[PDB]
Amino acid sequence: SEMGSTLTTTRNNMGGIFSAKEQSTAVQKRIKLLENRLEKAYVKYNQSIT
Amino acid sequence: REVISIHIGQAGIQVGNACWELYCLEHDAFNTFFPRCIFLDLEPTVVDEVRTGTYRQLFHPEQLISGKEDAANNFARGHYTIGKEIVDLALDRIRKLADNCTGLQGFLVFNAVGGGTGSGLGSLLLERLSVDYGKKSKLGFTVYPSPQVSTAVVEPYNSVLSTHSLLEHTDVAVMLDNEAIYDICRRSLDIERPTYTNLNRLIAQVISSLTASLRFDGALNVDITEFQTNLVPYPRIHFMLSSYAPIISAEKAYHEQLSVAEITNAAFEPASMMVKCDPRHGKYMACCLMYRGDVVPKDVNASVATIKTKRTIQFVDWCPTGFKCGINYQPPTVVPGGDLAKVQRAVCMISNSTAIGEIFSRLDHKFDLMYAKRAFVHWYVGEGMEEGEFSEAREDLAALEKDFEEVGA
Amino acid sequence: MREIVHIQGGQCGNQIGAKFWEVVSDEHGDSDLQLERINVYFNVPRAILMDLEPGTMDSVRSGPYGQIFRPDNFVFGQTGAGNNWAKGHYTEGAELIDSVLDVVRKEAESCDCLQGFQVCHSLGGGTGSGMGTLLISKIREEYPDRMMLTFSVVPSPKVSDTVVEPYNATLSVHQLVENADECMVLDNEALYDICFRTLKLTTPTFGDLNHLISAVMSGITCCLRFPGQLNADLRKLAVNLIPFPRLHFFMVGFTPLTSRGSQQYRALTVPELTQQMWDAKNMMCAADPRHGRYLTASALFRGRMSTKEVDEQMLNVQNKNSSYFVEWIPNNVKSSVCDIPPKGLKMSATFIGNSTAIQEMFKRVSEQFTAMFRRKAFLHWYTGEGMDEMEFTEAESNMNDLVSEYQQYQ
Amino acid sequence: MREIVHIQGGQCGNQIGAKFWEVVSDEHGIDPTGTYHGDSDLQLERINVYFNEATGGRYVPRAILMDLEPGTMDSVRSGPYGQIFRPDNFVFGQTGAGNNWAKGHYTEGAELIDSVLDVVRKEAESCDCLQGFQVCHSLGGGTGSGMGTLLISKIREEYPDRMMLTFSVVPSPKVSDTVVEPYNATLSVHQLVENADECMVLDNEALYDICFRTLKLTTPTFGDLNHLISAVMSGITCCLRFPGQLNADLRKLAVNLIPFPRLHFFMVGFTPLTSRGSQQYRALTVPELTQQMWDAKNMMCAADPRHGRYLTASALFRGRMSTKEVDEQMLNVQNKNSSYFVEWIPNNVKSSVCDIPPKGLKMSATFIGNSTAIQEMFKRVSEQFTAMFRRKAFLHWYTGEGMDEMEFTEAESNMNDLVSEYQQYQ
Amino acid sequence: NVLNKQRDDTTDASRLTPGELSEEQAYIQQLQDEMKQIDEELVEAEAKNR
Ligand SMILES: Nc1nc2c(ncn2[C@@H]2O[C@H](COP(=O)(O)OP(=O)(O)OP(=O)(O)O)[C@@H](O)[C@H]2O)c(=O)[nH]1
Ligand SMILES: Nc1nc2c(ncn2[C@@H]2O[C@H](COP(=O)(O)OP(=O)(O)O)[C@@H](O)[C@H]2O)c(=O)[nH]1
Ligand SMILES: Nc1nc2c(ncn2[C@@H]2O[C@H](COP(=O)(O)OP(=O)(O)O)[C@@H](O)[C@H]2O)c(=O)[nH]1
Ligand SMILES: [Mg+2]
Repeated sequence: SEMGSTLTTTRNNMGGIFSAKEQSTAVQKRIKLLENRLEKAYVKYNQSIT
Repeated sequence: REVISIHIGQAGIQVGNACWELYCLEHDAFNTFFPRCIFLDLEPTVVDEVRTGTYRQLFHPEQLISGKEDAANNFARGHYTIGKEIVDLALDRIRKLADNCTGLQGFLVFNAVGGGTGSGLGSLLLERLSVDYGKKSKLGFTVYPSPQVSTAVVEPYNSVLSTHSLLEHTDVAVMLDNEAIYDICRRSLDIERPTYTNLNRLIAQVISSLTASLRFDGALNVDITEFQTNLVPYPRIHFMLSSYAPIISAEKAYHEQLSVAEITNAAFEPASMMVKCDPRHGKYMACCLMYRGDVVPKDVNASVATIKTKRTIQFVDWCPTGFKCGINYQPPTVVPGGDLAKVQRAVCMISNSTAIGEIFSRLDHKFDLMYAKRAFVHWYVGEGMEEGEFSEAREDLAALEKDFEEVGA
Repeated sequence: MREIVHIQGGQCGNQIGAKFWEVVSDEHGDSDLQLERINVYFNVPRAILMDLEPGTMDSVRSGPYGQIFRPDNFVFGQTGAGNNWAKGHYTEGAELIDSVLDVVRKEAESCDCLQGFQVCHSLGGGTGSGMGTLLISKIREEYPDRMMLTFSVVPSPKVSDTVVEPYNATLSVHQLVENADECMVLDNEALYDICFRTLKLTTPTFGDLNHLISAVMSGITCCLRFPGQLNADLRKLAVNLIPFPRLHFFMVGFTPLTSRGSQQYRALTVPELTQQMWDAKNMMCAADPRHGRYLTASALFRGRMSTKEVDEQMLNVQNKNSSYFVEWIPNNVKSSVCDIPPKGLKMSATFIGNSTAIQEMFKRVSEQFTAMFRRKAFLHWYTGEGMDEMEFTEAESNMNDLVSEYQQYQ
Repeated sequence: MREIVHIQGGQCGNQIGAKFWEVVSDEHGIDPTGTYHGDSDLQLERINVYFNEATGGRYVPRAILMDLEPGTMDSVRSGPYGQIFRPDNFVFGQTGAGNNWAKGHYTEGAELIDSVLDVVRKEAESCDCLQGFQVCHSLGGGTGSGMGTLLISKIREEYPDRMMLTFSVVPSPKVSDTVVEPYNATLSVHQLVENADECMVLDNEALYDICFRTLKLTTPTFGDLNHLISAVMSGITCCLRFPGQLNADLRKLAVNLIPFPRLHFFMVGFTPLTSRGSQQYRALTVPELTQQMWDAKNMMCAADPRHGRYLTASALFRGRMSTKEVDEQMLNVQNKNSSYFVEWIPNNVKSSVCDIPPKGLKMSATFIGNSTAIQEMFKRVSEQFTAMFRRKAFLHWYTGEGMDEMEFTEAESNMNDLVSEYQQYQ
Repeated sequence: NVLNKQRDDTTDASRLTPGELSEEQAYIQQLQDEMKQIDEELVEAEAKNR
């Protein structure tokens, strides 16, 4: 019974089965977006320089 | 390029009786098999069933070796007393089989370690093959006894005493239980009352899937020397879990949509291993994936990516590239009377991990309990053994347990 | 007159080269311009196949354009490597490389004035990488004053075929940094991503990837085979892209690349070729160039084009992205124009960029190498063959000081 | 010369634009396969405003389709003139907003508009001297409202010195499809007041009454409404594509029609619009065109200008006409109905003429009136929004996704000051 | 037997729980800093042009 209770509370704590992949894939996509944005900002600055 | 197969014992040649049936039914590609075989046993009953069977004319009469009387589930009897008169005749034939050959990849041996012939003269044959050739590979697909399903009583004595030589003689050793295969036929093949014949048919499927790279041209071929590097990270750690997919009936196969992604997954769940052990307790050291038939390299590439990103199973900290793929074009063949449906593509996975470290530990207690009271020891000692080799084989498995625990860390 | 002999090693090298000789033979065929410059690749092709597994050689004679090679040039072992660089470099090489050197010397002296040799191989396999590596070394000490090209694919953790890829890649690059004149780094990850994004294929088998690599190789040697408004042979590009003798690992891109659904919806102009050429998503290496700087860059153009457009466009791409180029070199871009396009197009282009973002891959492999080599996994299959411990330490040292000089110049 | 890229958002935006490219291509003589078959040189000389020659007489439209559902995109390539768009211009999500403005502006917008902007950026640098951008969308939906809204804000931050049109249908209580229309309308307009250069207010009520009484149609499917809207949009840009006696570009109309920077919501009409029973019984003169033009029922918005006063008004005429008739007609319609026009601006009507009519008609017109009656619509939706917000109905998909309470209070405040400053300037 | 089955499931559930990615969050933080640096760099350059 105690092990069953610990199982249920840990099961609720993981926040779902698919939760880990979504958070992992979301932060990875976020990495890509900042990289893309940084390139456009660099281009504007270098264009301003010329 | 050719590879010859040796079959020892009641279990060995019955596995071969199904394996060679598949080879003839499957077939210049034949050159690697056409047979280059040898059956050998101490009891003449099962060999002489082949001599009168449907494949009378197929096998050359001399090939089928047969002794006079059985070792009778006695490792010492089949290794010291009766082996000594038949093993010389067997290996002095296998030599001229190799002289017939020119580009020998290796030998592959089939034996069950529970018995006396499969275990005793198995190791004896292996020791003279290792001193005679040394470099040539000898793949041993052995059948270890299950934890809870069992047919004999003294098999712990045999399994420990056989393993002590299976370490340093064979190159690549694949475990196979009977309970795990029984569970496979019950779960996936939904056969509730299976016999030995069905087990041997799907064992042949695994063997065929790992030699099809030599026989037929694929997108990415893989020889027997390739497994030698890509799966054994240490000279004494070569014990491989096996799996296969899709093991599926004739009706379910059409209903389901077999593809590359899901069968790469299905070949990784412990519900489909050929050995009764849970790899969730262990960490994968290396994996090897043989793909047959309708496979493009992209989806196999995509499939290994999803496995690596999952967290239900873990790898050792040592291998970021913990895989070895292999693709062959010809699809797997079917046998009339067989239960496996025709599939466009199949996967045979051979891995290496630390879950195997559990089976040896499980084995130790059963052997330990019987040995402490000296049960059945008088049979083996009067055969020619002593108390020395019992205790020393015991401490060899103790070392192997510490070895797996050290490497797994 | 100026001559390029071909060497293909391993399964990867053989299948790439088979597609390569298809496209070159088709290129040389109406026009009399095709007949005047076939000595560079013909006498039968001036090629040498080399492997250890007969399936690849049989697979070569089976397919079309497989009956045009001279069977004497099928120099070939029988036992096989098994993805073991030590086997490909110490045991099996020791009896097949002597034979390859016989045939390569015969194919080299058959012509009058060699321009160089052209090797296509891999860096993960054993008989491709290791034997081709030893072959390169034997060639360098005999012919030092001739050009040398190596199109080598590098493994990625995302496309991880075998388990011992780092053990082979690290050792292979340890020889490339001293032997080859220059190399064009390739990989399967970028190739698969290119066929997804730009080419939009659903089933990209190796035939497509090998077709892409073949288009690059045909493009780099067009200046020798055809007249142009501005000619640049292999030696001319080498001196314009290599500022220091060990900094000769390049990244490649080919243009134009469009899906068959959009082939008729697009325009083909020099600005349009340059936008796709400098696109970071269009490199055939998994090294994002915007993670570093460009040392130099080169663009080889094919087709009747206005040279003014070429020079003003390259000046533009250097003025706009002014932070991505090296400072102590102004006008980092070398250009060339040839008047004959590849079959099926009007105007094509080939990009070769020597950037400092390539140090990511070399560092990216070393951590896998150091991971295995720390606790000696898979080491005995190399050690018990003839290699010792100091070889891996030497290979690791050269990887580390290599990424340092990119980091230094960056 | 001067180039306008086209951006269509959501289902309403996509279908409006499909009929738009069909009508335009017919004007320039491009067949559905994308090749040139015209006769006059006047058609070939000004196709750079809307197309690009690809290879061998292949003219592709300079348009960008953008939404969140696959059904709309597939419905574009299925119909004719569906094979003319470049497939790379189909920037496209998969999940959907579900008429949730927050999902269109905070949840799903964050992963699509970057991709939309790459295609839009490519189409801006593909041309030399931009005249402006052209966005067709709705105000009651989610993927048209929120997605197009954030796109407009980002674009004005990138290219600020360029014109911008937004053709937007607005919701009304009688034609009420979605339930959260007020939440979408007031927040969407709150963004349009500070981002768009000028907006063109449309609504579905007026479209239904035009097809009832004027057109006298029996089964007016959405194809006819989109057919009507396309004629108006082609009229606003005919000056760039064809020479005339009095040209009027987009900048010329905006600087002339917008007296104060926040008051840039227009009412539109189109002439001639006649039924098949009366297409024979009519004449084609400038005064006949003018009265049917300034008619109250003929406005393409359901806001009667005769409830208020006109601030400024504009006329775009097409066809061989005499400029004296143009000027004297505007003077007469302002002198008789003198109270309906604002007083502290004399000559509140700007007029222009172009010498190329639409295909199939001898002479047409297009009216763009900036009246003060538009505050009715802002109040008509504002009270519905306040009615809902004072009990927090339908709020948890808004507040649970990223909005707070102050955003709705900001929307009401901006709503209330705009209707108050309309009231002052009238 | 049932206790061992339950225990394995708990260990699996604990493995799955999403864990903070240190090697990636710091990348995001560093990317934003460079982004903000370029914005301020851009405003000085625009001032210079006027
Ligand atoms: N998979 C499989 N296993 C078998 C088969 N026949 C026997 N075995 C296994 O063999 C083990 C005992 O060894 P046997 O092969 O039956 O007999 P043996 O090895 O020849 O030894 P002896 O009885 O002394 O002749 C049992 O534990 C069985 O699990 C078979 O047909 N298929
Ligand atoms: N592009 C391409 N890559 C290939 C091809 N065949 C093999 N490879 C790559 O080569 C590597 C394996 O090379 P391998 O066959 O072991 O070379 P070898 O054993 O020395 O001949 C893998 O990483 C594959 O991705 C091919 O036809 N095309
Ligand atoms: N003119 C016209 N309006 C439409 C059409 N389809 C939908 N609408 C309008 O769009 C509003 C609902 O917006 P919706 O289509 O869901 O916008 P979206 O989801 O953002 O694309 C309704 O008020 C309709 O009047 C159409 O084909 N033509
Ligand atoms: Mg027996």
